[PDB]
Amino acid sequence: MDSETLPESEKYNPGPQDFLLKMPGVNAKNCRSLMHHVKNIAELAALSQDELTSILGNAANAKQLYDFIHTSFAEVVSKGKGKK
Amino acid sequence: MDSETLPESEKYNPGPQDFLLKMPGVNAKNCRSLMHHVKNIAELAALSQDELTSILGNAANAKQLYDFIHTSFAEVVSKGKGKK
Repeated sequence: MDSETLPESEKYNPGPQDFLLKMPGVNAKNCRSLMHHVKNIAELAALSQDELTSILGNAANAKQLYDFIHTSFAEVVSKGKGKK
Repeated sequence: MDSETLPESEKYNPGPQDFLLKMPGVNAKNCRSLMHHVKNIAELAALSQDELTSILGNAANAKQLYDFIHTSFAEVVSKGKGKK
């Protein structure tokens, strides 16, 4: 919401914006609110689940997203050697 | 790397794996390398371009990816920061 994030021409680049909308836990409603509360990927992944719950307004979306952010490429690949 | 990372099913869950591969600056060679240096999205977005150049071995890929990680959804659109 700073001078750099406020788009004059207002195109909305379908790279990073769309990048959100394809993530589990994201809808356009909470994407736009997100978009105002986060910079991009870095800060999005830096945000806690609780922050996402505040932005998205649902712990469902927040958990889905937060979990997707933390799910290692080689995590779910295992079935549960260390049973949690 | 530990027993943690060792895939039982060796499925390689496509979701986050492919999530990398679609990012500008990511190729399978540097993705696999990344995959060994990065947990998931959070660590990727936490890593600096220095780290990316080390992992990917290319400054080109590192710069492309670093840019993508740190460019707000509307930042490319914002003519206040860049462009003419």
